[PDB]
Amino acid sequence: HLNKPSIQALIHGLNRHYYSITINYRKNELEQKMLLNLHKKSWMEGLTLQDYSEHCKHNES
Amino acid sequence: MEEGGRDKAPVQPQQSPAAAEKPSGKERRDAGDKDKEQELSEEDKQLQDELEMLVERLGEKDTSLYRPALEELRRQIRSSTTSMTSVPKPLKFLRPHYGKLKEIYENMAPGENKRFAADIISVLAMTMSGERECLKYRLVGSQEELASWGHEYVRHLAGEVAKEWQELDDAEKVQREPLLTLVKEIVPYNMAHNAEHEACDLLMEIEQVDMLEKDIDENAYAKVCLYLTSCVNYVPEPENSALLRCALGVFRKFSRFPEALRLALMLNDMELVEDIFTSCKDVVVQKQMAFMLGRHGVFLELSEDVEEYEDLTEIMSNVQLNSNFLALARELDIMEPKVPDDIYKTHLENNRFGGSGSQVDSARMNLASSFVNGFVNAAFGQDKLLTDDGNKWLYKNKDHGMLSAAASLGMILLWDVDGGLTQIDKYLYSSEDYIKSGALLACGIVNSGVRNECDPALALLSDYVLHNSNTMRLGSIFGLGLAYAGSNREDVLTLLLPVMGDSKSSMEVAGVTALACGMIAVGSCNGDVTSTILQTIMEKSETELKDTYARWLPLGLGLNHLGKGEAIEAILAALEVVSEPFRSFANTLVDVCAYAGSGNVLKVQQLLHICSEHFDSKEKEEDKDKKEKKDKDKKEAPADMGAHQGVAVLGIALIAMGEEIGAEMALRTFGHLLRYGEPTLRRAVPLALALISVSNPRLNILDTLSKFSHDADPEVSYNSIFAMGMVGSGTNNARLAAMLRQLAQYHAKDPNNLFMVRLAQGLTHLGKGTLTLCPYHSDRQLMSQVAVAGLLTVLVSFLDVRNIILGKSHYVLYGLVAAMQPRMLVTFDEELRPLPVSVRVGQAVDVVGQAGKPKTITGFQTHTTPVLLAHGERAELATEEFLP
Amino acid sequence: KPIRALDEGDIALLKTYGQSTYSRQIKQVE
Amino acid sequence: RNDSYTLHKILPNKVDPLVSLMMVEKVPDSTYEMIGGLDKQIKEIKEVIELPVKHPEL
Amino acid sequence: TKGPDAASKLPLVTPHTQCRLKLLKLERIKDYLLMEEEFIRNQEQMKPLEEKQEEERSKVDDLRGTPMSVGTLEEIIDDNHAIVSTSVGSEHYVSILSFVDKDLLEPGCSVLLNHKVHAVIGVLMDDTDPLVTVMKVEKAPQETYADIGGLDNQIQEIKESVELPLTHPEYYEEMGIKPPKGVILYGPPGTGKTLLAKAVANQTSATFLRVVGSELIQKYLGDGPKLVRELFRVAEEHAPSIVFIDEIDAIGTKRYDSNSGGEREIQRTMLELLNQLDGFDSRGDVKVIMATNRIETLDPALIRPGRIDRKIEFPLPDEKTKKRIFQIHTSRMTLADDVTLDDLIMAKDDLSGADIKAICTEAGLMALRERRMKVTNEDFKKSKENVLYKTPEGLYL
Amino acid sequence: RSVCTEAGMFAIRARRKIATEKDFLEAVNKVIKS
Ligand SMILES: Nc1ncnc2c1ncn2[C@@H]1O[C@H](COP(=O)(O)OP(=O)(O)OP(=O)(O)O)[C@@H](O)[C@H]1O
Ligand SMILES: [Mg+2]
Repeated sequence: HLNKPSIQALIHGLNRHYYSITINYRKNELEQKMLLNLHKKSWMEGLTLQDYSEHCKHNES
Repeated sequence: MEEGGRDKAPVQPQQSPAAAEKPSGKERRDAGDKDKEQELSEEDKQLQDELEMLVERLGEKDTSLYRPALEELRRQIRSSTTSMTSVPKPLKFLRPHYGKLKEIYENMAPGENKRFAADIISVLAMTMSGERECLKYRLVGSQEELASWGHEYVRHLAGEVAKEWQELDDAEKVQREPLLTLVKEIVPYNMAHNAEHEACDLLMEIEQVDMLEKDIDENAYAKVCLYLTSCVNYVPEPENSALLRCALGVFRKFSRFPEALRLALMLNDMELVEDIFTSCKDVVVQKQMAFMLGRHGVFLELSEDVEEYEDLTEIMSNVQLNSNFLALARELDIMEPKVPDDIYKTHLENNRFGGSGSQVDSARMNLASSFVNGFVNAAFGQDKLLTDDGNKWLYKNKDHGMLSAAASLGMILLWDVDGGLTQIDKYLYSSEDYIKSGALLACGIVNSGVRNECDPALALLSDYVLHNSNTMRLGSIFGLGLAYAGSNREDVLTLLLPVMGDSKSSMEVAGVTALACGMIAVGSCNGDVTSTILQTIMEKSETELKDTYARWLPLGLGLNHLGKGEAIEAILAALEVVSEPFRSFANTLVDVCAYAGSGNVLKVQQLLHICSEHFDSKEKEEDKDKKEKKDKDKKEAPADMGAHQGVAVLGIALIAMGEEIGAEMALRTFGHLLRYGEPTLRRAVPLALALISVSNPRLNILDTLSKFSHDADPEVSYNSIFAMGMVGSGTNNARLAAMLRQLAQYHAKDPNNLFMVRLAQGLTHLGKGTLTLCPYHSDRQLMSQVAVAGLLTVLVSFLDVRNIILGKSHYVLYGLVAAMQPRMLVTFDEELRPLPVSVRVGQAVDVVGQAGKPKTITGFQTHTTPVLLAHGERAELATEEFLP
Repeated sequence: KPIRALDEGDIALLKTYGQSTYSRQIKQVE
Repeated sequence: RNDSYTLHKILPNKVDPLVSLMMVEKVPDSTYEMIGGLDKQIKEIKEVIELPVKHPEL
Repeated sequence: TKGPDAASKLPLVTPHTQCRLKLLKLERIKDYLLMEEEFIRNQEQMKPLEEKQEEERSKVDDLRGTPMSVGTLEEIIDDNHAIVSTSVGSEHYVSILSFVDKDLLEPGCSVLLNHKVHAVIGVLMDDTDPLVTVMKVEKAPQETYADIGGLDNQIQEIKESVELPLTHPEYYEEMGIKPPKGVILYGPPGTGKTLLAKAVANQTSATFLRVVGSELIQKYLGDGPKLVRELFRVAEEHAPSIVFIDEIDAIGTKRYDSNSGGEREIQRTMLELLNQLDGFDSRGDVKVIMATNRIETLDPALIRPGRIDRKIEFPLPDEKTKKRIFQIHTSRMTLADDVTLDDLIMAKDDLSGADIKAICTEAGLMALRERRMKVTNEDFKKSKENVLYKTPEGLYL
Repeated sequence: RSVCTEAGMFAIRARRKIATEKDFLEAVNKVIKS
């Protein structure tokens, strides 16, 4: 009862012909750390300076 | 910004009070201000008053702080200040500008008090001081009705302003002094009544029709009770005597509306004058078809006031109305054909095919055919169809069928002394109990207000009034009760007081005896009162509870006590309050029945507050029934102003949301409330729609009946179509529903007949006409009266009926054929003009014709002008210096 | 002629003075 | 509601946008003090525009 | 069928001078209004009536579901399935459930359908889309035949057409003539056409349906003829009824070969109206009344004698009708005694009833201009040309 | 046919059960000549 059924599903027969089973995502630490590489930028952009001319234009704006 | 050109007014009429000490300047400036305010308010027709607007603001401070003025002179300078302060009364002062009147124009009078007012057209102290003597005088008469001299000098001031209102402008304010007298002099109304009496009756003669119309319309809807309703009723009594035209047959009217006062007022308004009796006063007698006692008062006991003493009595009773009606039917308007039941029961061409026989001589249908035949040819001496050769026809019913068929046969020859008894002589020796009782009913039926000198009903029924047979007693007592509908002579009382006081008679017999005696006497009859109450006390609980006829005993009591106010009803409630819970029904019957026309809130406030809504969720049966039936009693015709929202509160509230047993048949009230035939108003929607809804049996049967009201002469088109929509095509299979359908929707064909209790003039009801109340309680009961054939005399009891014909005579006979103008009613009388009751011609019938209430006639081209001006179906085209 | 707009005093006086004594109760009741 | 079609609120009365734009929300800046002549015309316009609205009692 | 409608309150105006006779009458009216209010309030205060059937009703509702979409039963098949068109216009072959009143299913009646798996689950006899509901008169107009001055022949004809048949019609089949199905009012503008319609709707006893003519036209394809059909279906359903189509020339113009889809739809709407006017028998108690100024521009098939027999002409008021109108519209005024009113009526002009009313209103305004309310003759004199704006002199002399 | 109907109408107008030649004449004056 932690999550509420939706009106759309309810009209289409939820709780009358079928029940919604709570879905839980088994995600261990290994898979999490590997998925974290999708947006882990690099060791480089942590040292890569932004363009100084673009920096000045951004600062002026 | 101001006018600038006349900017002297915000200077000179401003500096004169501003500069205001020196007494000479005070007097001079007060005189100048008087002159200026007079010259402005009196002739300058501009509503705006230059000083009055420019005196204001300054006036409420200067003329208020200078109002004391220390009374420098004795009163003359104080008179000047009061004359000045009586100018800015409307807007300068608060709502108690009537207090401004008290201490500025009531405390003092500037010589002729209207010296600066009677000159003013209506405003300064006529419409204004009229407002103040109908507001200040109203509150003071409410709180200090008998005050110090502040109530008598104000009374005389009201007197002169009231009469000046007739002779200061001579304009349509002639409708405002009656207004003032109604409002001014709230408790001393009669003082102002006599004031306008002595003023108007001597001022000018034409300026009194407006007086009469004003007081008449107020009589229709006066205050709640007859303490000033009675006083307005008495107002035209000076306005009808020799102070105006003496003929004025409306004496019967303003005696009828006040309790039908014959032997206190009619003794003087017609019984004492008796001087122009050869004129329309004889047709005043003719148009007085309720109170035979009135002419018995002089005629019989002296027989010397005029030669037409007993001949005039007899002719206006029934004989010549019958003769001229027959002339209208055969001699003049040829609509007198042979019209039995069959000629129109199968008026539909649908009944020819699909029957496969279906021709049954059963009791219900044969009974309905007999009732229909009797109703259709009512007062017809020509229905030799189911009468002579139809002895077996009278035989071919069930037991009550004989009594009802014979009563219907008697009804055929309505109010006919010769023909009626020469046709009932054959059936008098009927040689059968039930037919014999029907024969006594017929004998008591040809005495419908006939007031026969020979009194055939009394002698012819006295052998059976107490005879040991229930049907004999029923027929005899019902016939005698119908015979003596008008008077309450001590012979019939001493005959039936033993009868209804007899324990031999059954409670159906006791109830019908009560109905009889109740429509015998319409006054007190303390013998009848005590007898009925000691009945309701000596009866046993079950009998007085669930007899199915226990209604008729309080019904007889109320019918006796109908019309007169709650005076007798107070003690009647006192000694019925000690009774069984059925006394609730008994009280809510008799009390409200004591009001025929009493259009007021408080009584219907009890009916719709304590009797309706304090009974909606309460299952006390038949308490709500009389409640909603008499919701239109005391409201049957307050000029029909109180009838239309009666229709609204009934259809919208009662029928739609009422109880299935106590209020779902709140529908015969529609029969009583207004009966002419009006779609969506009385007949089409409220009756036809609930009639198709046959879900409730009693509702459907009673609702089909309720068209009986309009059925006096509905011009059956669009009503016969209803019947054919329900005969064969509707509630055909339901035997009892079809029976009432036949009876009710088919007794329309009775031509030139009218069941409405309200009289031809429309401003008076007819108590004898209102005795069609027993076939309302009985008709609602439906158990052993209508749906069950226990007793059908109540359906016979409809001989409270008048012709709807027209006719004109000139001291001799109906031979006059002056053109008439019958058409629907319009505005008249109390408006700017008495526009004729017909807005145009419509029908231009010259011969005597038909006139239902939404068809009233006017004279033509001024030939033999009738002085009756009432056209009570017997107009007198009395000649004069015609075309002067 | 320059016709003057009715002043507040003029409105107030038109609402009264030239009125029937029953304007108030009639209008309220309706 | 979404697809259960259950009445769950009452909304103000329907005026279509095309005519709701017709209301003069932002009043224009033009006074009678900027109108030369037309005094008679102004009084005539007022006797129909504002006199019935301000005071129908007369 | 059920009965007519248009309940109105009491005429009053028995007095009009506020001489307290108006006060007693309005007091009676208000008191009885209070009685109705108290009665219905106290009825709903104690009115316990519910449930009863419940579980059977509960399960039939459960079968019905929520929402239930209304549809128009276009056609019926063997009595378990039918053809019903949804309000979108798409129509489906659906099943009819057991609990529906097979007698009630008739082509045209609104039928309740299941939202999913469409099926006839109920019948609505009171669909009455808001447009046609609005087109129905509820509070009858306050005008009356007393308010109409002149037009005696016009009032007489209109009453013979749309009052006499509803009241006692026995004369009509006594003489063998059919009652006049439909009457049309025409004449110059402001002569008393719409006023006569109001007056008829006042002293009426039938459902009065006021129509603008141009209201019948609708944007979406097929909405126009559908609206006309629904309007006349309501008229028959609430018979007897009067259908008043004001400004009939908004659609009644000359029929011509349509090219654009909108013109085709207008022609279709008029064809539907004409077919519907043919559809109901003249013996039927539904009458139509149409008014227009440009009578000549009407379709000469809308005014066919077999369709609209009567044609009531409304000429510009004559001198006697002008004086009647002036009496009517100056009745409420507090006219001074100097006013004659005959000079204006004399002036040979095209004063209409509306023009007379405007002249009176302008005279009152001019009296207010002089701070007075007595309204002299000079005020009328100036008001006449104030309202009447706009043959070269000696041509025709 | 409309002329005959109008003649009946004129007869009803005078509340006569029988139409006269005069009614037909005024009816044809009404319908014919528009
Ligand atoms: N005979 C008349 N008696 C009294 N008032 C009349 C008369 N004829 C017209 N009027 C007045 O004219 C006013 C406007 O008339 P109405 O609305 O009937 O116009 P119409 O002739 O139907 O014209 P249109 O339909 O072209 O606008 C009404 O409010 C009414 O006061
Ligand atoms: Mg119009």
